[PDB]
Amino acid sequence: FEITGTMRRLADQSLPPNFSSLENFRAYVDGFEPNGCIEGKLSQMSKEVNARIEPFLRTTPRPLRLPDGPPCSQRSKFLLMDALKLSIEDPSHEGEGIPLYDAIKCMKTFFGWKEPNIIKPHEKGINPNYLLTWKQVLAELQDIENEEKIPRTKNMKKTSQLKWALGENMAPEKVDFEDCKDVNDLKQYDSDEPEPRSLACWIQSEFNKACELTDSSWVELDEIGEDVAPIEHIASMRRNYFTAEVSHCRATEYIMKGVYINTALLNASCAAMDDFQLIPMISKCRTKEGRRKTNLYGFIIKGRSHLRNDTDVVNFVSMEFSLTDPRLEPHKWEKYCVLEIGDMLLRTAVGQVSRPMFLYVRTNGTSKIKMKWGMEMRRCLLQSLQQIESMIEAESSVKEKDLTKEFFENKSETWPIGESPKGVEEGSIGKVCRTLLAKSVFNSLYASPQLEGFSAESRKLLLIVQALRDNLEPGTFDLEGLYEAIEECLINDPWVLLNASWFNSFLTHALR
Amino acid sequence: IKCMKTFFGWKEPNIIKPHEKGINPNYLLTWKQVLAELQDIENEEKIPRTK
Amino acid sequence: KNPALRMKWMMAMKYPITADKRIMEMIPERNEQGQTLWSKTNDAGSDRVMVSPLAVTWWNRNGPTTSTVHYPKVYKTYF
Amino acid sequence: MDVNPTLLFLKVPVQNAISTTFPYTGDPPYSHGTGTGYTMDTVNRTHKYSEKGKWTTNTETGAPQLNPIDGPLPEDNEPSGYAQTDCVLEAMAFLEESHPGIFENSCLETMEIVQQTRVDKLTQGRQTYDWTLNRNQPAATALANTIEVFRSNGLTANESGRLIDFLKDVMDSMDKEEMEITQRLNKRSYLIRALTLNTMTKDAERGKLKRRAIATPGMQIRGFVYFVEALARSICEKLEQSGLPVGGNEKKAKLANVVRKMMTNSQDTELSFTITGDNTKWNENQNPRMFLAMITYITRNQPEWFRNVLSIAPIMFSNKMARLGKGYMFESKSMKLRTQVPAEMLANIDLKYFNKSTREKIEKIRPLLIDGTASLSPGMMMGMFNMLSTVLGVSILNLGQKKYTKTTYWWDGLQSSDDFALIVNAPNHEGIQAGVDRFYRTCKLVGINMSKKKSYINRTGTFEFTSFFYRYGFVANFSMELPSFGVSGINESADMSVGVTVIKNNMINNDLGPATAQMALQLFIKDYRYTYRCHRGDTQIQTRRAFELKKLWEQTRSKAGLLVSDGGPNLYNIRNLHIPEVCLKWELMDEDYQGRLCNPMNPFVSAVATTHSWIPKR
RNA sequence: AGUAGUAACAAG
Ligand SMILES: [Mg+2]
Repeated sequence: FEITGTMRRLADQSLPPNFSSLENFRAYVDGFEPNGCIEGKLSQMSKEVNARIEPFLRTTPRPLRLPDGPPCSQRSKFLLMDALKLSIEDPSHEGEGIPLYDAIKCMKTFFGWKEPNIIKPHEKGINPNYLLTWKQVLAELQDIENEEKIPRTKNMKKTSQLKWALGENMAPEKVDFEDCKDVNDLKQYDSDEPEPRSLACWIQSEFNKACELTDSSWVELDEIGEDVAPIEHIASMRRNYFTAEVSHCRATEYIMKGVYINTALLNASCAAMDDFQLIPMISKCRTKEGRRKTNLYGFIIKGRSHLRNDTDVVNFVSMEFSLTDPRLEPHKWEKYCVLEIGDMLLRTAVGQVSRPMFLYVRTNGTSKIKMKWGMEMRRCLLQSLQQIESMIEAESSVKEKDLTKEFFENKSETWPIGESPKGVEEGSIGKVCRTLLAKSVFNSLYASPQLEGFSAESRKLLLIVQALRDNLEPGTFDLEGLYEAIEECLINDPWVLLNASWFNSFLTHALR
Repeated sequence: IKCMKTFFGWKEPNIIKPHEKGINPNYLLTWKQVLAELQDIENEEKIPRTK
Repeated sequence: KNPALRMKWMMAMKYPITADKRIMEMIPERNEQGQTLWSKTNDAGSDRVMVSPLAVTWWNRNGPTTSTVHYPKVYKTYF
Repeated sequence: MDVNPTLLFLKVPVQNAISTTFPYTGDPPYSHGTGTGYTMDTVNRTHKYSEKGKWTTNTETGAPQLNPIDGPLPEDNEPSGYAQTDCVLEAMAFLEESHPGIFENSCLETMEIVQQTRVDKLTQGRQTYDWTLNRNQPAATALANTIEVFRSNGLTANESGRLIDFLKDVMDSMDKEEMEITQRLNKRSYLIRALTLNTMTKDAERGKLKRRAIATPGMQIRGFVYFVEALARSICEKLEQSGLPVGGNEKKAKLANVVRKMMTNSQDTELSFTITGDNTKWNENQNPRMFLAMITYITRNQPEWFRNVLSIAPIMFSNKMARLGKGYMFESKSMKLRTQVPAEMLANIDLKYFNKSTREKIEKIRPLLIDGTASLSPGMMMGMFNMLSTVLGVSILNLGQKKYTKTTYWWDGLQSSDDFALIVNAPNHEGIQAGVDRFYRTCKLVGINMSKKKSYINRTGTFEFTSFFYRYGFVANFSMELPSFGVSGINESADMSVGVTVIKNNMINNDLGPATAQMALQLFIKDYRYTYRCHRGDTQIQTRRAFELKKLWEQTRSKAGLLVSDGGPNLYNIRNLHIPEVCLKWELMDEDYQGRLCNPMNPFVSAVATTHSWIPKR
């Protein structure tokens, strides 16, 4: 394998300085002997190249600096805490084949409609175009009942209000650079940083309500083979004790709702590329008595789905029922337009009450990758168990004894899980499991690069704090740089701000 | 259709008591058709009211 | 691109499987309940016809049976 | 009562419950637009880190290359690419002395591999770059395209099937004055094209807030990179301080072994401190000529052809051309228009269109910009040379023995070419600091910079290495992400077998928990049954297959003998993940059922080939 | 409008 003239010249151009030819460098390497070069180079270098070890004492760490500005607003794809469901009792027969008729039945089960009116207007949008949408959603339903042939899916007519709320004819026309060379305002896209936002208190309440138990079962699992090996027995015990406690958590309801919504939206985008298809939010659960229950949350109107890449944005209009007055927390509903659509009659222990029922209408957008990852929300469950047994197994390694039955059977609050003005709140294993599942669900729902950066940056700080608590004399080389890197990811995401507040609280309580 | 779906014990029909003054197979070919015209409902793009 | 979504969409259709024309003789076109098992229309590319999974289940529960004992013998790594 | 999961760390150590710090359930961030800005930023950073080098104009290509070798020694803690060849050669010599005979055996094994290498090894790989189309193509398609091109302009000595023949054909193709494409091409433009590195933006990357640029080489250097990687792998396989290419369990064993080795001699009067850290700007800090010198030292007393083949790759990598990506997009609000400007037009374009940062980057990159490709002579691009850099780092790691330090302190540890754990023993704190400073200066002498922000030092007993957390002898493997555990989309039996095999492989490699494995199996079974409408025969779910499945269920007697695809029960468990479903339930099948299921005359067939292995339509 | 974040989508 010889070297040609062109490659010989290329090699001669790829040598260190003071080497004329490749043969000379090869001969120099072949006859080299190490003679104190490293020590001489070390002596030659100045003393400024040093790596001091700064001690990490109990007063060195400081609380993180949250950004300031206007309060953050809700940015989820659907309502979580304020969602209201219209429920019907599906019997054993007539299996779920069409969701449109189920939505129609759920709408028919209500008899308290009224003339809608705007309660909380949208600031940056045309409010009436929203209202004219909602009435249309009603009208297009009635046109189903008089149709000679009952259709499977309903496509909304492209009216004036639907053309503005779905962002039609909004992109600039694509023209060649030659025909627009001399334009006084032809510039590239503005690559500006996101506006800073301040943490609000509604996200904490959302997380608190996410961990509570419900009255229905939201997850049903199949069967597996019989247990033979003792490891299989332990695994089955752990899985059963996790599932029986976590099946009724609201995070499971959120998982099912998100999975169904994302699957329906993706299927509609794939099928109806040029239709304003109407998609209702429908969930299924099992009652305590053992009967199916179908719940309806609202409607989604989807625009055009001419998607080429995986980052193209589909715009849709989401209307969701709720029983929460938007005027209590106006800053949470910045990107929402809220109407008043009915008066629900609640029967409780105090008797009969009448509560106005609103309708949160907003314009949102989604991408193909976001929809694909929303269909796999069930993996959160798969992660939550992984966050439990791997912990419990750790307690086995330090004890050389399977502590599976020594933790689930402990009928006493054993783990610090909450915060109260009185002090740190204690909870059992089930509360910890529900909290971990809720954390995984919220990570899935509020996924953003900021959260991924912040978690990775703060993992090192957590490890340093743990090492300090172990009397291992931790040391740092540049704490200010690490703190700046941590604080760089906190811009506007409420979930990351809540996580940073949690970290600050843990840092405060870990040195007392 | 739902009441028919609630049953799962169908089998191949056969003549037990033949009609004397009528063409028996024309009856049998009718019954199968009644089944077939039901299945054509399930794959129809628009569900009809009457068949 | 995404095999899972394509598989789900194909299974949601009526005749997703392809098969040889000989299947027109071994199995009936219609079930005892009236459901269709295969379609007469020809696919693009060859003479193979279309077949629903109902035909596969029908063959599994009703079809020619033969003494097949060589499968555990020739297949040893799997068995 | 405000729920704070982080408060759980008050009692449970963070190493035991570190899984709460990995939000791997949401969609990873993607990139919208072009990677031209990131590529220009990377090139500007690379040339800024070597601003005190020697600028030399090229002859064959004319691009101005930069040489930082033997430059001024660093005067501050900022990154610098000034690497002395004498220090690198001395480190290689010391590594050879500490482990005699490794280089010769590695050379012999690599020569055997080279003599026993086919041409199809280039077919399997990531998305490569096609120079004829100047695009991104799969490896097999690009290989076929370049084979056709080399067939057009007559060079057909690679038809024997040996990779050496293809390398010789590429060698001879560089001397052709003219080239033809199935668009006539001359010699200089062809040479420039053959050194082009396609640049894009890495997607689905976790742990980072801002996007990063990733480069892909051409089809010519694939074989040389393969040979270099084989040599580096052979060298690393005989080194106990390397982190590649061992598995998770082997990595845990290596961590335990190194900790026990360091702690088996520590008395009461000896202190031991462990530091964990990453390497900042690792890719854009290692000069390819340093790799050339290392390879030259490796191949001492070897046949000339083999050493020339080894040295070809660093020569080309020392004069590589970096592409500028797609381009940019401009908008006019008043006229309501959008336009796309290709990357080739950036050479001649007014600076009033761009913002301050973009025009500054364009100004800095313009002198190095020729025919739409910039010069990137110093530094690696993304990941082309990993194990060679691991060898370079492990040389410095081995340089820390007492026979070389000749002082009361001595250090060892592990490295994976970006992450490193260093454990140093000294009788006092001053000795520990002196050893740390000596290690830092030695790393700086070679072109290795320790990220101060990402590095921290504590007492021995707890540390981290490549997402492996060691704490008092317990190691948790959390360096991967759980898959989706869904249907594959081929057929019934194939999807079932693939899912079961995936679950088993994840359990045996990713240290998946048994309960987690059972839950994943349940979820996969649910997804499979919902996708293929193969629900159990005793269920009350109405589908198109419900009637046939009910008939089959009531027809048979042994219910356990039915497959899941036919409504049978799921007998799979942890102990049975290595057994195919057909063979697992074979002894429970009825005579007629098993006769019909695997009938060789079924029309669906033209794992065991049963009636469920049908073929769908395109 | 909205999605989104260092550059793009809001069809070609
Ligand atoms: Mg590290």
